Amino acid sequence: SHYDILQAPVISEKAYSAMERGVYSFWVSPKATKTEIKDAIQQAFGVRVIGISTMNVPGKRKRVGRFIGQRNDRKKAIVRLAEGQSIEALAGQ
Amino acid sequence: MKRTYQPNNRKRAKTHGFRARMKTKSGRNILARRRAKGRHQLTVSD
RNA sequence: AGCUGGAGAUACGCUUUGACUCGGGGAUGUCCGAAUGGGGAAACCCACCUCGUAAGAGGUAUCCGCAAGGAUGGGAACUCAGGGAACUGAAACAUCUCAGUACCUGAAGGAGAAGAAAGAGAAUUCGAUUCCGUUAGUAGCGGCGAGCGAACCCGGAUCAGCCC
RNA sequence: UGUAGGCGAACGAGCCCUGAGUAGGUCGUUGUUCGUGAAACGAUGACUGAAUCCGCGCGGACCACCGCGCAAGGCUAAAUACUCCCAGUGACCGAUAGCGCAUAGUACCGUGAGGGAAAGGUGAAAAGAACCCCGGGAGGGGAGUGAAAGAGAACCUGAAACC
RNA sequence: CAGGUGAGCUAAGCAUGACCAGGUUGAAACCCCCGGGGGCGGAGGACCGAACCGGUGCCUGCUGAAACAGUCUCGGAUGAGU
RNA sequence: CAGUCCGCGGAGAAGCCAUACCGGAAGGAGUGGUGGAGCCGACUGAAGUGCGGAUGCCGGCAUGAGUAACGAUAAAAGAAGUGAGAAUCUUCUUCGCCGUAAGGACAAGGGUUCCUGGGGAAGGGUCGUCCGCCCAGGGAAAGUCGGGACCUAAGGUGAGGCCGAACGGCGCAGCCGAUGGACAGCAGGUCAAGAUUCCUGCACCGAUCAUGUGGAGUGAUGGAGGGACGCAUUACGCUAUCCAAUGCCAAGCUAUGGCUAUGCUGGUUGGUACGCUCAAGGGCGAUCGGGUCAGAAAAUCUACCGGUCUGCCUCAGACGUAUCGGGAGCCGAAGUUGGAAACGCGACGGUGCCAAGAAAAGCUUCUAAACGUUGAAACAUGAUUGCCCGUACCGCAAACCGACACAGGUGUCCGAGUGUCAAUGCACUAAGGCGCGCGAGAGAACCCUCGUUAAGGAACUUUGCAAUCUCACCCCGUAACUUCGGAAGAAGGGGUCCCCACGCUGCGUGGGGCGCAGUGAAUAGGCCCAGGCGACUGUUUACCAAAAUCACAGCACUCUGCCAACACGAAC
Ligand SMILES: [Mg+2]
Ligand SMILES: [Mg+2]
Ligand SMILES: [Mg+2]
Ligand SMILES: [Mg+2]
Ligand SMILES: [Mg+2]
Ligand SMILES: [Mg+2]
Ligand SMILES: [Mg+2]
Ligand SMILES: [Mg+2]
Ligand SMILES: [Mg+2]
Ligand SMILES: [Mg+2]
Ligand SMILES: [Mg+2]
Ligand SMILES: [Mg+2]
Ligand SMILES: [Mg+2]
Ligand SMILES: [Mg+2]
Ligand SMILES: [Mg+2]
Ligand SMILES: [Mg+2]
Ligand SMILES: [Mg+2]
Ligand SMILES: [Mg+2]
Ligand SMILES: [Mg+2]
Ligand SMILES: [Mg+2]
Ligand SMILES: [Mg+2]
Ligand SMILES: [Mg+2]
Ligand SMILES: [Mg+2]
Ligand SMILES: [Mg+2]
Ligand SMILES: [Mg+2]
Ligand SMILES: [Mg+2]
Ligand SMILES: [Mg+2]
Ligand SMILES: [Mg+2]
Ligand SMILES: [Mg+2]
Ligand SMILES: [Mg+2]
Ligand SMILES: [Mg+2]
Ligand SMILES: [Mg+2]
Ligand SMILES: [Mg+2]
Ligand SMILES: [Mg+2]
Ligand SMILES: [Mg+2]
Ligand SMILES: [Mg+2]
Ligand SMILES: [Mg+2]
Ligand SMILES: [Mg+2]
Ligand SMILES: [Mg+2]
Ligand SMILES: [Mg+2]
Ligand SMILES: [Mg+2]
Ligand SMILES: [Mg+2]
Ligand SMILES: [Mg+2]
Ligand SMILES: [Mg+2]
Ligand SMILES: [Mg+2]
Ligand SMILES: [Mg+2]
Ligand SMILES: [Mg+2]
Ligand SMILES: [Mg+2]
Ligand SMILES: [Mg+2]
Ligand SMILES: [Mg+2]
Ligand SMILES: [Mg+2]
Ligand SMILES: [Mg+2]
Ligand SMILES: [Mg+2]
Ligand SMILES: [Mg+2]
Ligand SMILES: [Mg+2]
Ligand SMILES: [Mg+2]
Ligand SMILES: [Mg+2]
Ligand SMILES: [Mg+2]
Ligand SMILES: [Mg+2]
Ligand SMILES: [Mg+2]
Ligand SMILES: [Mg+2]
Ligand SMILES: [Mg+2]
Ligand SMILES: [Mg+2]
Ligand SMILES: [Mg+2]
Ligand SMILES: [Mg+2]
Ligand SMILES: [Mg+2]
Ligand SMILES: [Mg+2]
Ligand SMILES: [Mg+2]
Ligand SMILES: [Mg+2]
Ligand SMILES: [Mg+2]
Ligand SMILES: [Mg+2]
Ligand SMILES: [Mg+2]
Ligand SMILES: [Mg+2]
Ligand SMILES: [Mg+2]
Ligand SMILES: [Mg+2]
Ligand SMILES: [Mg+2]
Ligand SMILES: [Mg+2]
Ligand SMILES: [Mg+2]
Ligand SMILES: [Mg+2]
Ligand SMILES: [Mg+2]
Ligand SMILES: [Mg+2]
Ligand SMILES: [Mg+2]
Ligand SMILES: [Mg+2]
Ligand SMILES: [Mg+2]
Ligand SMILES: [Mg+2]
Ligand SMILES: [Mg+2]
Ligand SMILES: [Mg+2]
Ligand SMILES: [Mg+2]
Ligand SMILES: [Mg+2]
Ligand SMILES: [Mg+2]
Ligand SMILES: [Mg+2]
Ligand SMILES: [Mg+2]
Ligand SMILES: [Mg+2]
Ligand SMILES: [Mg+2]
Repeated sequence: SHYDILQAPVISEKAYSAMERGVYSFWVSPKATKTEIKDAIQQAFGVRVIGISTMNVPGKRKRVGRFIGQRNDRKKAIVRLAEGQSIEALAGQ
Repeated sequence: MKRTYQPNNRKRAKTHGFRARMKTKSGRNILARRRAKGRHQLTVSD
């Protein structure tokens, strides 16, 4: 319904440093629109979204064994919440 | 010293593109001729 | 009784209340494509109408028809049909041939075509259509040149004639 | 493992009437062997335009006789053609052969339609070389494994040019 | 000979946008003194010269730096322009 | 290869390799050595069956040969680091080179080339510890920028419709289609890597709703206005932006022979809000009424027609207060005066010209129908909503088009200073960027790009081809001829620098000075006489010919009466 939409939280030092600021970022399905992902976050974790941005990301084109191939195209999506932030306490721990 | 190939994406697909070939019986012949030869590409669409 | 695709690699595990794998159906089946809600540079943009809680589902092209319900597109070669070459041979080259070949285009199926005598034919015989052998390079056609070339009889494969 | 033989399924595929704007004709043309030839017949573009059962078409100009046949409405399996695909088979090929491909319509060439490759081999089984030595390596020498390391992954043989 | 593929190079057209440093010359028209002088004005397929457009002459290059160029020199440079 | 015999073979087959043996030859045996799994001999049958040649084909390897070169003559040098290894990688200090570029920003177009950590096979014309290469992992954020959910040009479509052996060719409306019209934010900060996107400050836009004012008229796929457009010149104000100083501010020194700062270096405002502040420039007349014959009809809106009396609106930009930033620097100073000045802004300005210079929606105004006229239009505040695609990096080039880390090309925008009449020119240089990915010697012939040259001066040679010579600005002076415009920069001569006094608004006037020399270096016409051809500007054979070719205004013949002659076309 909408749990399927959220492909994975973004890892990496920048997403963590933002996660310290109360904004959260994850990869979502490339077909996903801004409204449905805002609603999917508001369903999946119960916080209100207050800001959004998204960015399609073609995969790095990589090669193994003289077989050259495109990798799956992601869609990163970053969102800021109102003062009831903190998401579920799944931070860096 | 200008060369033959000035790339242009809208020109490359307006000519040569699958929707362009499909407009004409010659282009549908190009399409089936390629499907039969079994090319991976078939058009500049890919 | 093993399985966990090639794939050869680890970990996670499924299985003797039957796995895997093999045959048979079902059910899902994103977007493009005849593409058909509308647009378009295929696989991407933008809508409307009913379900109406929402997520989600269904419909929205044209042609024939009241209405069921058909049709569009694809298919290696094969079939029929609408058009229809030129090299070439003729030791040149116009008629001729190359040839209704190649090619284009349309219709369709596992085939198609054709077919149930206002016929062949010269015995007052034959009795649908198709195909093979043969008659036979006979007849014949041809700047009577290069060359082009039957049909009947006869022998087989298969043989049903039914309807307005 | 099969082969001969035998069994084998809930669901599974598979035998007074009888056709007219037509028959016929003239003009342009054409098919069968038919190139205007004495050129019949079918076939249609243009203009025309009959007959009914004591009637109509044909028998290769045409006539009489003598024979064959009823047009202008339709449907109709099978024998026939091909082989994308499946099995079987081969005085067929066996890595420059054989399909282009031991796989790939890929790589590569082209704006495009389109063109278009080389191909392979450890060993029985990976037991696929622990460990030591020189070297960053790469490569190599020992040791082992193995029948063979005169097989070691640039892994069957290893001809000739050439060094 | 057939059926296709090509105006993404180049040959033109059309629609629509854009570009052309600077300096020289001083046409009409308009206004005074007698067509001539003065002012004024700012015209041109006008002049010189950068971009840019173009290739005039030698040389170099000639298994190139380059399958047509390079240095230098030269043509135009508000027009029939790029 | 096949059929049938005879057999052989891990105590080892074929194949490969030597070999003095054997038959008349094609050939065939013996033995030895690899090899490690199939194979010889006889008889017969069938063939893709015998290679030195085809500038034959696929393949490998030679010769030229350690030869030519290493891809612009914008040079490089020392220290120090890393490291298995360094002329080349890192850093430091000098050096040199571009600087209307060889800096910066975009569009294409490419697609991870971006950043971090690692690597060293191959790609890098040498090296390589490095890279735009290999590996892995990150980075790419929009209600306001570009596009889309808007519009239209050419063009392409196209129900109906017109045609045509077929496929199809046209074709009104409508639709697609930016290169154009339309439209809401700027200032600042920063990951290793994004930025009008994120964060910070404070704006705007539309939409929905609520509270209230208002408390009723809204007012269409239809009408109307408008949007709506050429070129050259040119007046006025202004900004961007740059120059000066004994203006302010900031920091420290200095020394060489001097200056003790009046010396040196650097900085010297961006946005927003509010003003009885200063302001060029720019726009605009205004209602009442009549007529149906005008806009389909409507209309209170337009058009036509008549009557009726400088002023408004506006801010480009400047100045003040505040504030929020930035700000040289060791957290935060100062922010002045004079000048210069855009193609930018005011504006859709003026004037002249002839070649007479898009469409359409948004937008303003009207009614038709319909909905109401005690829950209107509108306005104010609060809240709520803000979708899709693009954005990394290269982007006059080592990341695009040229088979290459290629001397080639590639559209648009910005492009500082000194000097020089001017300038985007020339020379030096800021910022910024780079030394072009083989080096080091040596100083033969010869070759390429160059500098000077006795005496002579075109003798050279097809020809003065090439290389000189001429060179910018100012003053004086300039012919035959003429279409009276020109030839004309004709020709020819003169000046050019530094200082001082004086006059005028940097010039002129005098004087003095220095050198060989005064556009002192760079850019920067040789000229004349006389022909032929073509009037002229122009155009051409991509890549051996640019001309006397081609076109040109002007002229002439001739045709064509409007579904015009004429052309494309299966086609009434
Ligand atoms: Mg946001
Ligand atoms: Mg590799
Ligand atoms: Mg080229
Ligand atoms: Mg695509
Ligand atoms: Mg396995
Ligand atoms: Mg569609
Ligand atoms: Mg469609
Ligand atoms: Mg002949
Ligand atoms: Mg002939
Ligand atoms: Mg054929
Ligand atoms: Mg066909
Ligand atoms: Mg069909
Ligand atoms: Mg006839
Ligand atoms: Mg004849
Ligand atoms: Mg082969
Ligand atoms: Mg071989
Ligand atoms: Mg092939
Ligand atoms: Mg590829
Ligand atoms: Mg090795
Ligand atoms: Mg060995
Ligand atoms: Mg060996
Ligand atoms: Mg090995
Ligand atoms: Mg073996
Ligand atoms: Mg070997
Ligand atoms: Mg001129
Ligand atoms: Mg002149
Ligand atoms: Mg030219
Ligand atoms: Mg000249
Ligand atoms: Mg042996
Ligand atoms: Mg021998
Ligand atoms: Mg063996
Ligand atoms: Mg054999
Ligand atoms: Mg042969
Ligand atoms: Mg021979
Ligand atoms: Mg040979
Ligand atoms: Mg060879
Ligand atoms: Mg030598
Ligand atoms: Mg050399
Ligand atoms: Mg060279
Ligand atoms: Mg150095
Ligand atoms: Mg030192
Ligand atoms: Mg060390
Ligand atoms: Mg090394
Ligand atoms: Mg140091
Ligand atoms: Mg640049
Ligand atoms: Mg792009
Ligand atoms: Mg980098
Ligand atoms: Mg790095
Ligand atoms: Mg290396
Ligand atoms: Mg190397
Ligand atoms: Mg370097
Ligand atoms: Mg976005
Ligand atoms: Mg914002
Ligand atoms: Mg827009
Ligand atoms: Mg059309
Ligand atoms: Mg458009
Ligand atoms: Mg635009
Ligand atoms: Mg805007
Ligand atoms: Mg930081
Ligand atoms: Mg940046
Ligand atoms: Mg202009
Ligand atoms: Mg001073
Ligand atoms: Mg009103
Ligand atoms: Mg400009
Ligand atoms: Mg419209
Ligand atoms: Mg950027
Ligand atoms: Mg990108
Ligand atoms: Mg090339
Ligand atoms: Mg280059
Ligand atoms: Mg400038
Ligand atoms: Mg300058
Ligand atoms: Mg200057
Ligand atoms: Mg310059
Ligand atoms: Mg650069
Ligand atoms: Mg360098
Ligand atoms: Mg020289
Ligand atoms: Mg001399
Ligand atoms: Mg002399
Ligand atoms: Mg002489
Ligand atoms: Mg001479
Ligand atoms: Mg000559
Ligand atoms: Mg000369
Ligand atoms: Mg005279
Ligand atoms: Mg005169
Ligand atoms: Mg002069
Ligand atoms: Mg002197
Ligand atoms: Mg003097
Ligand atoms: Mg000088
Ligand atoms: Mg000089
Ligand atoms: Mg001329
Ligand atoms: Mg001229
Ligand atoms: Mg030429
Ligand atoms: Mg030339
Ligand atoms: Mg007509």
